[PDB]
Amino acid sequence: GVGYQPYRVVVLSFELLHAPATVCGPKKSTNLVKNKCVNFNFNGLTGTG
Amino acid sequence: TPINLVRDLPQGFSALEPLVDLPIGINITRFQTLLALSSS
Ligand SMILES: *[C@@H]1O[C@H](CO)[C@@H](O)[C@H](O)[C@H]1NC(C)=O
Repeated sequence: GVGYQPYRVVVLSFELLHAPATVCGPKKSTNLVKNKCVNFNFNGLTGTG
Repeated sequence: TPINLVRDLPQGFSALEPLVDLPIGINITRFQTLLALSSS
């Protein structure tokens, strides 16, 4: 019955201050436009032009 | 950088491009090289 069946448990334990950050969530991307004043963001290089 | 003289370091200018980039994070104070190469 419920509460007695086997259960698969996985712990997502993470630590900090051991190495430079190297695990990051997915980063989305949008389409590329030209000849229009837009706000761009190339690898964190933000700017308008 | 190809050269023309097998003798000591030559005279010329050539910049080095980046090759490898790693986030190791580790603690370094000493480095050693590796060589792949009886006594008579
Ligand atoms: C070695 O770099 C480490 C961190 O990994 C730091 O704790 C330590 O200060 C460095 N070693 C010494 C003897 O200072």
